[PDB]
Amino acid sequence: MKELIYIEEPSILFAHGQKCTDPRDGLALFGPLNQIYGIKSGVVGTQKGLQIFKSYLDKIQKPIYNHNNITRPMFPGFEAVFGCKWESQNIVFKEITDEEIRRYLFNASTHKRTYDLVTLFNDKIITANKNDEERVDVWFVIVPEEIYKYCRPNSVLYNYDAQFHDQLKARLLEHTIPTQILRESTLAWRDFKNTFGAPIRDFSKIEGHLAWTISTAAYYKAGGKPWKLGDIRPGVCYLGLVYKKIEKSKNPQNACCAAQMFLDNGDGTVFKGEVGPWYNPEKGEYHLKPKEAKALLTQALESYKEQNKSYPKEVFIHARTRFNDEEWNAFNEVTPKNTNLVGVTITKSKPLKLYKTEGAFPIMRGNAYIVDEKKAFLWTLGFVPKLQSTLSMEVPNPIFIEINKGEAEIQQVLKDILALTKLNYNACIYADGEPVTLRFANKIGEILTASTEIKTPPLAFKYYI
Amino acid sequence: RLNAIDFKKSWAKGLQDLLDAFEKQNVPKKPPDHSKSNLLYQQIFLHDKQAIEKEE
RNA sequence: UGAGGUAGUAGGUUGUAUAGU
Repeated sequence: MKELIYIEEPSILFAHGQKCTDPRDGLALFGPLNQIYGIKSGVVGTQKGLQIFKSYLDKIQKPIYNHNNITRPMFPGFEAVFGCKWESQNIVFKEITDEEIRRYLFNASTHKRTYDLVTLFNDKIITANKNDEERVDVWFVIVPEEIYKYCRPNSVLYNYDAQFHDQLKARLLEHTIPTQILRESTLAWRDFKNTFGAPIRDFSKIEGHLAWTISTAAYYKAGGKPWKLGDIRPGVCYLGLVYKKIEKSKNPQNACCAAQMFLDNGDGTVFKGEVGPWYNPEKGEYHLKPKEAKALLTQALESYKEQNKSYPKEVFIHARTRFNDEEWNAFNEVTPKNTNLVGVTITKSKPLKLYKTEGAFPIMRGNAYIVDEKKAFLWTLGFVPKLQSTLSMEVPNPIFIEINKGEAEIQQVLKDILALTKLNYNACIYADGEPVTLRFANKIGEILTASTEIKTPPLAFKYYI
Repeated sequence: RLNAIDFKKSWAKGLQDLLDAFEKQNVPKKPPDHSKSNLLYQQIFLHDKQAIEKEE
């Protein structure tokens, strides 16, 4: 009885000023907008890690294909898709001895085991970056199977997180060093054998997709922008607010809100929030004290001024929970009178499974549902005709947007969200369920709330994923 | 006099429309023996680039 | 990457140990 209005797929800008829907296929067609001249890879690990990383990179030099590449497109080779060169030569390596590994591993406490391993890795990165006459732009540490399976918190035979890469990145924030974490099981599925025999990380049919993801992550961390967005109106900032909960022992952790800002470029000019003991989790509705609200808004405004040399005529605010009215009263007292405030709440737990009456494929991605002029249902999950398969399993679930306060066209915020949800960098996929500013929200909150020693972190995005 | 092949707003659809021209069809240069799987995988197995319309 | 599993709070119910006139 009621229609499902569809929103067209926004095309991402590519090389030579052209646009295509799929990032993989079009990136194989055109390439990156601004080519880099190449980067040096610093692998930190063992000799086995050395040989397996060199073998994997030599494997991804030559073109490799997936099982069917309508869904997971081809990988023509790193030089054949990015332009910048990558070879096994001129690769810097740092020795990780078993003696330190064994001396650390023989301790029973797993948390201090994580502590000493991250301390060793950070110290070796520091002594590789502070005295070596050579230059490394990207680091690729390798964790073997035994370290990953023995550092689990609940494996049975306080100021830091139990997991590795979160606090590695958190302690590596201050020195402005980009790096990537690679599991041994990820790139060595050939010899990674379980009890049965099959690879646990069975990347055999999608080694092209694995090469796609790794190469895109490396080119992102290199410094060259892989892609940008197609259509952006002048004077809009997508401020996706984070409210990742922090559990630093028994001190008042409360709220540690953060944000990612999209003004005119794909990268998120992320500014750290406060440690922030206010708003006792009895009132754990994750609102904002006015002074931090104007602090964050002024931070975004001066970021827009320093990166665009003008004033933003419109503000987008994204979150998961609802918004109050006093925080917006504090917001509007500092905004210019020509601005516009929009607060959109994104939820997933709402149960709504539009089953298909007849056919062989479910509801596609992009078919939105309008309830009111302020709230709507958007399907960023499911079938897409370009990839010719769904991105979900069983039946996908949509996202429910809701403009809390502020007047706006629901179609405008729908198109803005659909344009935002196609910039996943660490994973090379056509689209995801949640938007990118919310997909990266958990990562940025985890990184910025893992080490309290960080005060003013680097506001470029390359040091996080 | 002659037909103008579109290449202005995009290049991939213009390229496939160029492929649609006669005596320049999807067959690669009348392939005698081999070297056909790669190109068919690249192009004719990747025919899908846009959407379609139907009521469901 | 989406569906199940535990701690417990959005916001109004009624049990503890005082004090308004």
